[PDB]
Amino acid sequence: MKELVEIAVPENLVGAILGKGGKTLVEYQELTGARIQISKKGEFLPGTRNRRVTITGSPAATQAAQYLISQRVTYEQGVRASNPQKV
RNA sequence: GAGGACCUAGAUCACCCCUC
Repeated sequence: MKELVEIAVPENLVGAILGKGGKTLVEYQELTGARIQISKKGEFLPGTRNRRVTITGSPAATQAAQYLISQRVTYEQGVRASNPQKV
């Protein structure tokens, strides 16, 4: 556990942790007490289309935050790998 | 808070910044 954790979340997947108007992101912050900061649009890790997600706070809060987010991204991937994409 | 900027083939953009 550290006070600042970073994850790289594919761009087409980042909106899942942001949510409508950012209401999900805000939710995870209220629930964990940690601050989640996502890179600005168009800003990705070099040589990729992954947005940088920066989590900060107490070690316990940054770890819960990092876990719920990754869990959230992993949940999404599954649903997207099982179900048909609406268009 | 609300406009805006910044990116958008689809798969959510808060925070920061600007204006009030």
